[PDB]
Amino acid sequence: ANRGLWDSFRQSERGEETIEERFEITGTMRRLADQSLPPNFSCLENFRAYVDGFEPNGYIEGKLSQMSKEVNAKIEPFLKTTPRPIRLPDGPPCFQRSKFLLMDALKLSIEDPSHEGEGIPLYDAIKCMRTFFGWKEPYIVKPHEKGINPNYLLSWKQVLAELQDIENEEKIPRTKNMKKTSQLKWALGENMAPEKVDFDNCRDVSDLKQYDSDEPELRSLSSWIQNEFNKACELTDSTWIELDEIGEDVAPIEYIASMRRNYFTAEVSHCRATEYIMKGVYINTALLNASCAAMDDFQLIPMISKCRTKEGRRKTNLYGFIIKGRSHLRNDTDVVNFVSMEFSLTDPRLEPHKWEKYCVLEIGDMLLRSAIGQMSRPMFLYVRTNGTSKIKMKWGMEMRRCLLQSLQQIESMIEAESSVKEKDMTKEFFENKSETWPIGESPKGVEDGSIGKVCRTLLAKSVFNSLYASPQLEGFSAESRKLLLVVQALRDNLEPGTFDLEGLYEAIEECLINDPWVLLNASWFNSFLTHALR
Amino acid sequence: MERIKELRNLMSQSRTREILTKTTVDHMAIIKKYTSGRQEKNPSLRMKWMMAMKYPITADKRITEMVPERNEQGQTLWSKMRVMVSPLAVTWWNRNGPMTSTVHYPKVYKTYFEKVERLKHGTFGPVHFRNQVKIRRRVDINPGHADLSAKEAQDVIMEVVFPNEVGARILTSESQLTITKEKKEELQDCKISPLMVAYMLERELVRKTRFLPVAGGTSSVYIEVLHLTQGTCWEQMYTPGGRRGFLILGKEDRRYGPALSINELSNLAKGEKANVLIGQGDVVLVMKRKRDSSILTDSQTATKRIRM
Amino acid sequence: TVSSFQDILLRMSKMQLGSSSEDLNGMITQFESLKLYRDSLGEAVMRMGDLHSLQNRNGKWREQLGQKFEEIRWLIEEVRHRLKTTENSFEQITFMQALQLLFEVEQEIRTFSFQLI
Amino acid sequence: NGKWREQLGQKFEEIRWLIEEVRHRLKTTENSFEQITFMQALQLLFEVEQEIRTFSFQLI
Amino acid sequence: MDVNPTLLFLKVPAQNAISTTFPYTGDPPYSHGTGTGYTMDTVNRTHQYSEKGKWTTNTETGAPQLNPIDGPLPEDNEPSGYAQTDCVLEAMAFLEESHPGIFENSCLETMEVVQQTRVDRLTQGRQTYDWTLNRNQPAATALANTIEVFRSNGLTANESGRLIDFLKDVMESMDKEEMEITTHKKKQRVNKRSYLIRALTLNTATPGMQIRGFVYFVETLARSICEKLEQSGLPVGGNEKKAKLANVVRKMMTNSQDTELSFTITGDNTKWNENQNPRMFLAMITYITKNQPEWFRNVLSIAPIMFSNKMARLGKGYMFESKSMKLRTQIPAEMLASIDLKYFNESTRKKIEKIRPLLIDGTASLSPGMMMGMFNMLSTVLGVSILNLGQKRYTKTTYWWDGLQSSDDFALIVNAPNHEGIQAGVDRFYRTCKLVGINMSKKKSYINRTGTFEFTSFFYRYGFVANFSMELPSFGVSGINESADMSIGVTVIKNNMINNDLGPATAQMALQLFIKDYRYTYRCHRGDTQIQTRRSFELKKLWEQTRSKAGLLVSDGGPNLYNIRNLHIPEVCLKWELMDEDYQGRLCNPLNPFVYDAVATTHSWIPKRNGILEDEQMYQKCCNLFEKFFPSSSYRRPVGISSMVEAMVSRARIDARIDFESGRIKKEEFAEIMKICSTIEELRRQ
Repeated sequence: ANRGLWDSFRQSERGEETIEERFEITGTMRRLADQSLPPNFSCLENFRAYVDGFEPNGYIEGKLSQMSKEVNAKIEPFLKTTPRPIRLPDGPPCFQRSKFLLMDALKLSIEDPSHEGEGIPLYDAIKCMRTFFGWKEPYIVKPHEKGINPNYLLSWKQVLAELQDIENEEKIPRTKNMKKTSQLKWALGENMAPEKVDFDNCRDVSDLKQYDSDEPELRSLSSWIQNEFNKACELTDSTWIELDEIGEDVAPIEYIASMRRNYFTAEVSHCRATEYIMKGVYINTALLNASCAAMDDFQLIPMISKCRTKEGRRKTNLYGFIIKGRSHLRNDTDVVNFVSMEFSLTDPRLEPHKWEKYCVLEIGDMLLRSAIGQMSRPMFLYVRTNGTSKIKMKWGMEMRRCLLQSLQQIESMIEAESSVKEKDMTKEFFENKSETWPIGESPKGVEDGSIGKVCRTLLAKSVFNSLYASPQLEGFSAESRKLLLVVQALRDNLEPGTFDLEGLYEAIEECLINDPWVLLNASWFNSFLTHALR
Repeated sequence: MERIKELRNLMSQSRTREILTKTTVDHMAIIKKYTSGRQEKNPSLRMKWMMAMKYPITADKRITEMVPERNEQGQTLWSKMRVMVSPLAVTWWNRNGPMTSTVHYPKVYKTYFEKVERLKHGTFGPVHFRNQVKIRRRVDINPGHADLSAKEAQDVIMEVVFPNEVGARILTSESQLTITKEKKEELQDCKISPLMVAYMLERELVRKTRFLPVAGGTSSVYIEVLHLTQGTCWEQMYTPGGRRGFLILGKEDRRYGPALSINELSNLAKGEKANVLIGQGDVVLVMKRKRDSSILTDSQTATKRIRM
Repeated sequence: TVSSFQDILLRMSKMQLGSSSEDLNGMITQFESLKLYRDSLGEAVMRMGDLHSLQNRNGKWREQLGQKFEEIRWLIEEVRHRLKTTENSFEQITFMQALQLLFEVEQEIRTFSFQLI
Repeated sequence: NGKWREQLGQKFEEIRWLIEEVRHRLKTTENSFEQITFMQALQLLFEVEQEIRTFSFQLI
Repeated sequence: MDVNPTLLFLKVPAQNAISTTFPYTGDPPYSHGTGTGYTMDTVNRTHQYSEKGKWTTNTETGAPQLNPIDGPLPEDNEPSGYAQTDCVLEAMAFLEESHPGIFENSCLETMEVVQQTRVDRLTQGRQTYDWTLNRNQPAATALANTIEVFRSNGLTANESGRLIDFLKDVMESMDKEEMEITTHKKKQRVNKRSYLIRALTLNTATPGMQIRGFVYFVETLARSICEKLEQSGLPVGGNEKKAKLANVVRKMMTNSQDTELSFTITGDNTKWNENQNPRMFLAMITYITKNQPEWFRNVLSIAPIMFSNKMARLGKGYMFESKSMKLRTQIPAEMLASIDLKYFNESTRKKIEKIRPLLIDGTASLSPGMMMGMFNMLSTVLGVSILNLGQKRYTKTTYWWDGLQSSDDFALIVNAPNHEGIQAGVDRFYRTCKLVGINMSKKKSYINRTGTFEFTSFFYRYGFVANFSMELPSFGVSGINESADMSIGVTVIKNNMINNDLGPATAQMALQLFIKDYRYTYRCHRGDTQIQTRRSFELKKLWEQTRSKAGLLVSDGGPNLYNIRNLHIPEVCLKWELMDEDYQGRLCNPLNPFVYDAVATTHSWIPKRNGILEDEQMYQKCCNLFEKFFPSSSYRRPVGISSMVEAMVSRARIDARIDFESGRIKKEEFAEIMKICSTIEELRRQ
């Protein structure tokens, strides 16, 4: 009984005989099995008898001999003049749709808080705010063309007033709950909730549509996403990341891995993409905590980041404010609304089309210490209404994996190159200064760069892939991978060939509806194609 | 007292009553798996949330008279509504607390303690970059013990860890494996845990093999360092360095007195017969042996009774 | 010996870049690593360790601890008695300051003596 | 002083491996350039191994 | 300078940096499954691909059914599910001839698996559709509900603890004229046809509860058959697939009397799921089990019969809104067969008008096709048969082909003396595949000279077989305690290194991130750190009094010593030799009030946790009550002959008598124990 044989042995004595098993159809299963056969049979037993006495004489060849010749797979050659550029859609220009603006942001530094200072973010934001003088009367500079702008003005004024009116309290609070005002209620959309009733009472009503089943609009490509990508690959004066330590190394392979990762960490430590990752992680974590804590209050959430200065002083930076609505989340798909306000110095009247879902206010003047003297520039506030998800908060909290992916890509290239020249290639890649990689373009032609530049480019690409997820990206990536593999096979003198080159193309254009990132990727692919065979 | 009282009221409800009455012991493991299938509600976030609040850990009553309520700083360590305690209590125990001898630890976790001795008494060679092909065969990750198969390893484990819950086989044979004597003598007053000792004994005493795509060493000592020796396009060279005869007559009889336990058969007599509880619930009548009843060549002598 | 190093490296380079092998690059790399290892050892040759400072005055140095302890409590008792007996204000303050200084110095020397051994 | 003791063991391993493989390569060559280079290789590494052993004994 | 990474391919080969094309690291935060809209399109497409079949009305369910077997031969390149029984039978016969003895050993190995499987096998898996609550439930709850319902109607045969008895009882249940459903106390009646319909419905696709057991045996047999073939790469994973990829190239590039031309093709199959037919699966099963006991044949043939007549559920329904009254509503698919079509738009109206004939009780009838997943290893064998048909003995010509084929992806190599032979071989392979019911995707397949190809995210250059098939680890906290997370993390990293191709440089940074996350989560920073938390004072007090600071665990101020070479050693055993005696005595004290290669330690604590069946935890109470009398049940399976209550009473009586004899407790409660035991046995007497 221990090994698992007692049950069958016990259930095998039918009087004074031994029977192995028993199983019969005997009923409705028989009738059901009766019409689960090819059309030229009626009983299962006859089909079994026919199958048992089967011998293959000539069936396959005989069937093949009488099939029409239009069923075929003909190969057409792939030459150097075969491929054609991909067609991009045309229409009105696209607009920014990111959660927080990237290139047009400033910070209000706290200037090296004490080493023992660990407090609530609200007090840090207040101390950052008290360091600025130059507020003026705010006024609208760019209407939203869909909504009410005085509501935005009143919201900003209420934020200022309720931040200033803390002192009228006998006890100092920990978090701030905003008063439910008409403009705030309109901004958070608390009065635009449809009512639900059974279909029986409202069967006779008119003007009823299925749902928002409308064909998506078509938009073209602008020149600001390329500028954002260009700016995202530059170096800063801060650190933005500090990793912990591990044990000492003994084996030579440990030394090789250590030098590889040390070079990689040194090259991409001061990049802007790390700042974006930290900003996103902090904002998403704070918003998730606030949403999970308070469910029936309008809480004020600051945008705060931390870094280390060049000489070695910790610094805290404030970006803006977020006001959250009502959050009663039962599943992972329910949406919570909020409104975001951010500071900037960029005049919106240079690219009005870029900002289409924003309201822009002028709020003050800023003194610049660059060169000698002091010059004043206007200060602007961008206000927008949004609401993301519960899942996407978790999606935004994991952005440290992009560094891991970039390191994996670099190490994969190093290993692939070292596998052919059977020796160690970690030295010829990093410390060699006469090697250049083509990762650029200009009216002159193709430019060149160093290893740190390509590492930062890969990190920025991973970050932007994380920040602009969409199925169009997946489809375009797959089809472009297939096309690139075909092109590379062509370049190796291997005589490639295809069966249907068009359908791949129409797939490529049908995965090219609206996303500016995918349009930029398609333009990059076209620019690669125009040079790969010339 | 508590267990019998909890069993008593479980008989009041019929729905559980036929469950208890109609289920044999051998089918218990069939029942045990009808628990649930949905618990993973983002465990990392749950742990992060629980670590923020005070008193997130559960403990017993006696911690109230072994750890003070407040420390020198003035922070509470435990609170009254098992009781709720904070990790500060654990750190205080690690800082200030009673001390006990730890001489039995190397004898229980020796399979882990051999790995460090093998590793730190080792040397390394050069690394080679090339392409190689890896083949598959059966690899032994646990060497086990020689002169011991899988059948009697469980018997040894049961005899050492649970002396009072063995039945049928191991109780009717007339023998004693040597290793059992040392295992019982060494662990005379070990009080760590029965389950942990059983698991470690099975780990260091039972062999088991698997399939791996290894292109280097084949012995067991070369398997646990497989992540350090091989690679996609590189190879690192490395050397390790370094109970009497009883027979059952039937079920319990009501004329021979209450049944007795396994450990109380030592007294016995010179041929008395008595009831005894063996296994996971069996009760049988046993009486010792007046002869040898061995497995010698006599079994083959039956061949003389045939083919004349 | 050095000229052998450069001669071997040059001959093997001429041998290799005309026809390539896995082991050929392997020996080139292993040779170069050994070359730098020998150079580093030679750089470490003319420095060694400073054994002259490792054998400083330490023979009789160890035994004066008991000698100091011999007069420590002697002088502390003398100071206690003379502070008790005296009557002036200058002497009392001086003796109190000396007593505090001596307590501090005695702790200090005992702490370092315990730490060093 | 402890790190040198553990690089030295690896140095001996590299020495013996490269000696044996160089001898094997010498065994099956049919070119005078090869033979001359290998003669110098064996002589040089014999001298180097002797010096490394002397320093190893001196260090302890 | 305008920077774009694609031009980096102008210097580096594509296969060396192909890892830059995959954009994501995990699951994207959006869903594309869609509700009732996609199922209707799937049904319409799979019925449109087989328009020239034969129509029949079921005599036991009353659902229309379409039979495309032995239909007209195709005339164009569009997908067509018109298969031939003779071709499949001949392919199976030739596969048997090529590998003699391949179908009998598998049956013999499967027979012992059939006769020894227990009922617990169905307790693990994904979510399962429940025919009693019309929802999705975990496997254990669905199984318990099914057992309760079956017992309530006099169908009690699964108490033997055998899966075959459960299947027999399910078959007996399917032949009853009335079914009772008791919900906690509503009592609902189900007739024969309704129960039969609810026993053949597939989810939107996890199967039901009355079909998993029959699918399991077929899957085991298919796996046993596949494990004996070299052209199947489905069961294996890792370096084995690399070796399989190498062997085919080595075999086809023998370069003996080199006057031959070799071309490789990477291909994909279009409309794979909605072109297979369960009838050919039944024919294959019947042919495989020749000269075998009849009960085995019945057991292996039950499942395709059920699959041949199945129902697909639509979904939740639609949502409507009004732009004037600010009104919203939800409409279900149960009444969708009679609603007026003026509400919907054009596409939905066409879908409804097309789908109306095949609608019964809110579920559509879908005979010709496989819904989603399942029966992968049998379609794999069907595909491998066509590849086996490419030997020299069967072509009887000059060209010949061979290759390897997974569930849906395939790679092929063709040898011919010139280009015309290669073209003829490719055309013959295409026609042979189309004759069986497999269609090749023309727009996502390509052919080139042998030396480079691809197979399921396995890129093969001249000698490098680097793979990108699975994702990176999570390097996060598991969430049990502060003693298991470290071991789980290091084991995960080591296992990813051993099986996948994680690099050494990547592992170090992954370990760094994991240690950072662990320190942040458990509030355990180093003693010589200025970070202020609630746990800082105790950590600093412990750090100051320790003379050997290298022996403290990371959980309390200690440093990290982990690297690549010591990822398989527990931390306590690693730091045993570097910590003080008092710290060792305090940490490893088996008398703590607090208490995958882990030591007990004082850091292993437990955190605070916060119809049909009246109570859902009735088995668990008995289970947990058992070990309080027999403590070895947590280590191994118990063996016995009597019931549980007999052991309970005997053990309690023996323990009480010994306790009274030893004088541990007085006589006051001994009589009480005897009386309560007598009451228990009297209650059992009923």
